[PDB]
Amino acid sequence: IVTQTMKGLDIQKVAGTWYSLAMAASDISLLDAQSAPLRVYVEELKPTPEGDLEILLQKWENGECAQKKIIAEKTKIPAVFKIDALNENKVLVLDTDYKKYLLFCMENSAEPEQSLACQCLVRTPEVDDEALEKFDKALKALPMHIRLSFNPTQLEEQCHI
Amino acid sequence: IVTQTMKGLDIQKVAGTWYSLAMAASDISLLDAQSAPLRVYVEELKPTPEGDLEILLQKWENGECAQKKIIAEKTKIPAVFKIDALNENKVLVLDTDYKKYLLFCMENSAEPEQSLACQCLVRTPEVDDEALEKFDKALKALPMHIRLSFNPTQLEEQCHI
Ligand SMILES: CC1=C(/C=C/C(C)=C/C=C/C(C)=C\C(=O)O)C(C)(C)CCC1
Ligand SMILES: CC1=C(/C=C/C(C)=C/C=C/C(C)=C\C(=O)O)C(C)(C)CCC1
Repeated sequence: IVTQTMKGLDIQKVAGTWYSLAMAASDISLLDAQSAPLRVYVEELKPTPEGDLEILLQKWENGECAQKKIIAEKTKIPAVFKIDALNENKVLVLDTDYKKYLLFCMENSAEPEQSLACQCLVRTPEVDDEALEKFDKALKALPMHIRLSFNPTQLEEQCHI
Repeated sequence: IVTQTMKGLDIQKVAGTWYSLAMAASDISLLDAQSAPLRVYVEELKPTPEGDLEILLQKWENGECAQKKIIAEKTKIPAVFKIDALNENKVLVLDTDYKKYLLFCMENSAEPEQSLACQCLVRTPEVDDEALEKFDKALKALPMHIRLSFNPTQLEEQCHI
């Protein structure tokens, strides 16, 4: 569904702290509630020597903000990883400069229209218009129906409260 | 995929304590590890007045056994519920006597061959052959490739260690 991947990515380079500045889903319900399925906040990204992608993220669950740790296994394509689970789910890195922003999407494979959410990761808790634009441009073709945006205050808060 | 549902079920009646005596999946990887995707242990089932199905279960995660709480929303069919999440996943109650055992399956809808696990819930931490048989019979048509069985000792242990 996602027809953008960035060429010649250096996954080890996207290691560190990230701020989920914004997010978008193809179905309102994927992000609607606080406990909505794909409403996750990225704490940090750590690539493993083997070239896999460990993701740290907060997630509102059962009444309170819960930390979570995920492993996305590399595949033959550098910018595409698969996180270990049910129904099959692929992570795609669309574009990044390693030091400012990162656009990446997650889709459940088959005919994922009933599965796709993208985020705009930034390094600092500032609103980066330049980044927001590339996000908005990237999603332009994408069949998104919900879009969230967070402010610096919220970004320095657990689960962006 | 699952062509067995039990007629005239009384969901309020399946409330209480349950022991996951055994489990089966259509893909070895759904149950292979300790951290395998569908390797969940049922603590108890609580139906809500509205007719929904709250499931309590343990799950080995990130190195230790974690408690988890799930809500399966009723649908027009009494024995079929949908738990609130990504990729779409349906819970089916195949057969039960409320007081001894419960057979129920979980499948991700579409062409779920890459999605189906069933369990044999019992009320006591004893091995119930009668129950095991109905489980084994029910699964007979089902394309299962992994099957686990737990002993009383394990059943009185968190995450069946
Ligand atoms: C949607 C989405 C992402 C995936 C989140 C996932 C797949 C989290 C895993 C959660 C776990 C294992 C369980 C749970 O939430 O209960 C990532 C950050 C990759 C990219 C931005 C969009
Ligand atoms: C497979 C399976 C079941 C489903 C388990 C589910 C769907 C658990 C939810 C887990 C959560 C929300 C997240 C996680 O594991 O990270 C039930 C007990 C219905 C019936 C027996 C087979």
